[PDB]
Amino acid sequence: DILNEEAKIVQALNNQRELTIKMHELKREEKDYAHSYSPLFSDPVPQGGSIGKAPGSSR
Amino acid sequence: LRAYNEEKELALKQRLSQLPPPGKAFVTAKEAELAELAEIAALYKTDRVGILDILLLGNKHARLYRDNTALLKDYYYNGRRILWEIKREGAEKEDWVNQMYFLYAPSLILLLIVMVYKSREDITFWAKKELDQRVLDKHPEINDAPENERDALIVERIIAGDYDKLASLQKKAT
Amino acid sequence: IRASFDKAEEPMLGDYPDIDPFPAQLKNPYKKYDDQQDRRNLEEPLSVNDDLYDMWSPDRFTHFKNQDALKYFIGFLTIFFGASYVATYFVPEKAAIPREFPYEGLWKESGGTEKSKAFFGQRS
Amino acid sequence: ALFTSLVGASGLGFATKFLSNKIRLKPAGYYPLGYVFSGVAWAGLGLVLHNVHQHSLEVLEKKK
Amino acid sequence: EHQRPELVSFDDINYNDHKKVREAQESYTREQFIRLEALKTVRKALEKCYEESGPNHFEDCKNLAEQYLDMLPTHRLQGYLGYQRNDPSK
Amino acid sequence: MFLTSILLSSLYLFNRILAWQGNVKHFYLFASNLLLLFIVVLYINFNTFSNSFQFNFELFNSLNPFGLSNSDISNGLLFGIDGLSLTFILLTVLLIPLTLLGNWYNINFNSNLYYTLVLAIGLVILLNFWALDYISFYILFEATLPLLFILIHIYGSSDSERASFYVLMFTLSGSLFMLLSIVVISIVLNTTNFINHNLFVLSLDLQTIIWLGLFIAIMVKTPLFPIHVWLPVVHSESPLAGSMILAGLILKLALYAILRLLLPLLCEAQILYTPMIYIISLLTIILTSLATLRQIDLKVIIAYSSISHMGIAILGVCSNTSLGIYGSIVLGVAHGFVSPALFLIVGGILYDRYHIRIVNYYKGLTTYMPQLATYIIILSFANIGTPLTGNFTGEFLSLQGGFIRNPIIGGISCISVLLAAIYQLKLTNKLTGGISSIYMHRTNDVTIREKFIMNILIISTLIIGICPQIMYNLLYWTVNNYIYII
Amino acid sequence: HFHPYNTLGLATQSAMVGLGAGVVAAAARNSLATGPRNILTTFSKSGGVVTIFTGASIAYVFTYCSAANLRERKDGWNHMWAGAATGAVLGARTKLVPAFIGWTVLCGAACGLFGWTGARFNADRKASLEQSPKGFVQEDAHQTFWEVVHRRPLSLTVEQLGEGRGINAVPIATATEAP
Ligand SMILES: CCCCCCCCCCC(CCCCCCCCCC)(CO[C@H]1O[C@@H](CO)[C@H](O[C@@H]2O[C@@H](CO)[C@H](O)[C@@H](O)[C@@H]2O)[C@@H](O)[C@@H]1O)CO[C@H]1O[C@@H](CO)[C@H](O[C@@H]2O[C@@H](CO)[C@H](O)[C@@H](O)[C@@H]2O)[C@@H](O)[C@H]1O
Ligand SMILES: CCCCCCCCCCCCCCCCCC(=O)OC[C@H](COP(=O)(O)OCCN)OC(=O)CCCCCCCCCCCCCCCCC
Ligand SMILES: CCCCCCCCCCCCCCCCCC(=O)OC[C@H](COP(=O)(O)OCCN)OC(=O)CCCCCCCCCCCCCCCCC
Repeated sequence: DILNEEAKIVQALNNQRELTIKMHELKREEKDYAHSYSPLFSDPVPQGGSIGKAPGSSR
Repeated sequence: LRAYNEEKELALKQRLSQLPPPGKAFVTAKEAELAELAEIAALYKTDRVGILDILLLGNKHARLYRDNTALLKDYYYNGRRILWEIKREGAEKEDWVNQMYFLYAPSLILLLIVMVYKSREDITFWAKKELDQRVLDKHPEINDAPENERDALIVERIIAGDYDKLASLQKKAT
Repeated sequence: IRASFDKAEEPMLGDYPDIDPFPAQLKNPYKKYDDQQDRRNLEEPLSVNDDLYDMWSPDRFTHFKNQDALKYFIGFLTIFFGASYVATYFVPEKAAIPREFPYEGLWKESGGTEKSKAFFGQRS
Repeated sequence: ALFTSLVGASGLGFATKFLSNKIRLKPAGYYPLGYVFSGVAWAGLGLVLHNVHQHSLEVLEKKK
Repeated sequence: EHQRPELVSFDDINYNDHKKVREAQESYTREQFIRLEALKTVRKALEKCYEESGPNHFEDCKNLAEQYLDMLPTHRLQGYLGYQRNDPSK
Repeated sequence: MFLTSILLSSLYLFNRILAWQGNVKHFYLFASNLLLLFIVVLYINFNTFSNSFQFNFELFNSLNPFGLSNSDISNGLLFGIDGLSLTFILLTVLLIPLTLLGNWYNINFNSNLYYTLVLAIGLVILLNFWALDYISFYILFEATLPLLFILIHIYGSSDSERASFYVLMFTLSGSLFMLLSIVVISIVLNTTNFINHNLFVLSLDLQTIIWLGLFIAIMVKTPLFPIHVWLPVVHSESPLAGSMILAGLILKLALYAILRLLLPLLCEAQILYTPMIYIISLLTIILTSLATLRQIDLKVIIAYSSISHMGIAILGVCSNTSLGIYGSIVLGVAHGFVSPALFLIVGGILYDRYHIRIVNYYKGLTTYMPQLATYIIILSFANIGTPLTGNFTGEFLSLQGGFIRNPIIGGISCISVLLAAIYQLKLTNKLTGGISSIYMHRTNDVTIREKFIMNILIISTLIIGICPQIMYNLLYWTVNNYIYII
Repeated sequence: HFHPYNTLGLATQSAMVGLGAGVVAAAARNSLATGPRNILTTFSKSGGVVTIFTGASIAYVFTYCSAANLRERKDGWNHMWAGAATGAVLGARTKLVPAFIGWTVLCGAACGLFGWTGARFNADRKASLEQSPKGFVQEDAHQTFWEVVHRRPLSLTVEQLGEGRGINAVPIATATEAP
């Protein structure tokens, strides 16, 4: 009745250890442009500066 | 639920206000001034406290009490040093001896008692019986011996056989 | 200042009076000090490194010089163990053989096995 | 449990009122309703932080 | 009531559960005290051999004396951390 | 609701005893005395058949910050005992009413401050021995140091400024490297824990260079050779309680921490590196027990005596053998008895009577204090390591365990019986003998409380000295839990 | 493996660098001062700084390259010997012997502590937790630094610790077996 109450605590600490390893791997995971920056306007693509614009500028 | 008195507790301070300080009231190296003090010093001993009276009161009574006891304490112990005062009998019980002889010392004896009888369950006293049981399991024919004979017929098995089974926990080794 | 350790503490003291260290034992006892037990007047300046010059300090003999004393002690140590070593060459021989024992030297009695007979056993 | 998490923050509040009395050289019980004020305020802080931690745990539960 | 808990090795018990690890520790320990009581029993027999034999103890229990000096390096406490932290044949 | 109601009642009882009575010497005695009645009943329900930790509790968990917690995810602060952890709690709790008593008729100025500080730095060293994380061991390994700083600075004798700075500085300076070595194994293992770290091995190149950060951290706390700068000059200006609780409790903590922290996860980094521990322990025994001879002050001698016995003790721990571990534990439990009794003799009784601690005034103590010269002699002859006192059982087993591991270092280190006799008997026969001194009016005999302390600290050595087995029922797992001889 | 150092080349480069440092420090000392000063007192009331910046810069790298060549490896000890030489240069300004010995011991110990960690004020990008394999191993892999396993191989611990004290190539009980 005491070896079991230790197995409970050691499971409760190994769970916290795996919780840390996860949440330390979830930081270094690379992130989308829609989560990291502006959620709508999800493209990085400009079309910047359209008043005297020339056809053939897109690529 | 002990008792006190309030009006006595006020009149005591009225009595003390006319008295000299503790650094003067006894430095006169008799009974004109030293006879009122020898009763007031016994007002320290007379034990008006109250068990439940400390709980059920306000701090106005408490500060008044505490100042009065703090002056009666000096009038007792200064008069004990220079010179009830004028007696000599032993031994006047102190302040610490109630909870060092009746709580510290019996718990500290009970600690010795529990340490002596908790030493009965030891690994040597259990390992001897487990080794004898391991002998009697494999070779139960020495149970058929008489009671005096078995203590020498176990030892010939102990000396004879290994009976330790430690190399069987080490199956990775061989 | 007499001993080599008292000399080696001259640059430490700056305001200490630096008195002459003299043994408390080699003072005479017949002068009536404050402390007859330790031979010391009431306000007398203690020395740099006092507790080698206390009454409770070592015994400090005064008859021989310590260097001479070293020579005489090692002289007795030499004259004993030299004479007792030279006198082993002038020894006479014994008239008897060492005695003998039965049973192939009592090899079996002081332990032993037939293969192990060399280590145990004396004078067959 | 929510209840001990309220009582402990309320005890922090009683400690704030006590120590603020003792810097001002007042007695221990000076304005004894001020203990009720500080207890309710810091207990409300315990409410807030308790609920934020609840919702954060539930957000972690929904990621599986 | 003389209780006898079970023996658990360290081999193949998956050191992520603290139940079997701690039982393996205690079992290797308790068997080691049993391994020691044989030394403490032959010593008790060797002294009786000596005290009854008197002068012929050299040849009566040469075997018990050599027995005791054989058990003495190899029956003592030695540690579960030596066998738990290391595996032979790897 | 119930355990909250107990606290709300007990704080009210404390308040009203503050109100009516002036001092809380009586309620601190009552509380610290009830701690015995609690911890002995914990000793009754202690299962000795299990290596296991019996009484476990987490404080400051996520789901319940103010109190206990039963969850499947644990990031609080663990606490528990077995065996080893429990002998030192029992050493502690029967000593803290004696330091709380020890300054009874003494203080006279802000007594409520002083006894609060003494009781607090006793409770913190209870929970030192309850702790189970590397951080929860460490967050109370220096919760002592603030209150120790202020207990030395105020209430210190004279030149207590410098001593208070030393007890902060040296302990902190050696303690930050312990913090480094705790940080490294908390970012490698991601576990602060005293249960699981038998399982975790490390690379020998990693295990090598985190053993340094703990070893030169316990080199400061049990003061080994490039340290013990600070030990005598924190003693010699301490008050009475903060010298007893220093030398009986703060020193044995690193004896406990070399067992608890170092030996079971540094298993392979020690056997390369024990013969540096033997160098340092030997030349604390040879050097610091030889500088005792030339000491003008009387408390400084018992300070260096503490150094010499704690230098014997850590060559029993670091033996990797089975007798030395138990020998060092019985040293730690018996030195913690015999040594605060000596501090009651030096700065306890004799400084209360004559207020100057130079040795040169003090001779002829027998003719007017016979029943103090007895306590001089039997307590000195208990410190030397006469048998039947519990110091010799520890000195004997630790010199034997250090003789197994390396016999030349044990043969040289055996001279400590001589070297511990020299200064102690030189002090004893200066104090005991001679004509009663010139400088010294005759003062009182040793009083009822300063006998009541002493006979407790003498019987508690003699019981261990007649039977050292009265605590083998606790320790027989921890004799095995730390051996790596495969 | 390694490559030996040009002691003369590295020493004369450091001599030029120490020269430039002495010049810019004397130029700094002129302007950050008081009282009557001109163009010529750059090296008159210089405080002797150009000798400091020159001698330290020669002695450190000459002793460093010489120690790394005669030991035929690169570790933190070469920084210890080089910092001892630097302390010898900085200790000679105060013309006293125990000062000088203290400078040589303590500056050498501080430079050895700098050299043992990696001889870098910054970090190494690789070979640290964020950029190195850490945690448990997955299979019977060679346990690198930063990693944990559950049971080391015995043939590895006998190579590392030795064959003496209590550690043996076979555990003691199965070494004493009935057959
Ligand atoms: C608590 C107070 C004690 C103070 C200790 C501080 C000193 C600690 C230094 C040791 C340490 C940091 C580890 C620290 C971790 C905990 C630190 C704890 C607190 C820090 C305060 C720095 O190691 C440095 O040591 C120096 C000298 O020893 C070297 O000097 C320089 O040498 C010249 C170029 O090499 C320069 O040209 C010269 O200019 C310098 O002279 C450096 O090269 C080296 O980087 C070791 O790190 C490294 O160890 C190596 C294995 O060796 C590991 O690679 C391994 O490769 C295989 C080999 O089996 C295996 O595959 C595997 O095993 C592993 O993959 C690495 O992964 C790496 O991690
Ligand atoms: C090869 C075979 C070996 C066999 C032995 C060989 C001979 C060895 C002889 C030396 C050993 C003797 C024991 C050492 C202790 C000496 C104690 C002592 O003598 O104290 C006496 C002294 C007072 O006595 P005293 O004044 O003469 O009495 C006169 C009465 N009318 O009282 C005192 O005040 C003295 C206080 C100082 C005590 C001496 C301190 C130095 C002790 C030296 C021990 C060396 C330890 C070095 C350890 C190094 C280990 C690497
Ligand atoms: C400085 C920062 C450090 C952290 C803050 C300081 C700690 C604050 C005090 C909290 C720690 C001790 C008190 C509460 C824990 C123990 C009492 C308790 O309620 O738990 C019972 C305890 C363990 O719990 P458990 O066995 O699992 O049973 C509970 C079932 N629901 O069962 C037991 O086995 C009892 C163990 C009790 C022994 C505890 C150590 C004794 C020393 C007590 C010091 C307390 C100091 C309080 C100061 C009061 C000032 C107002």
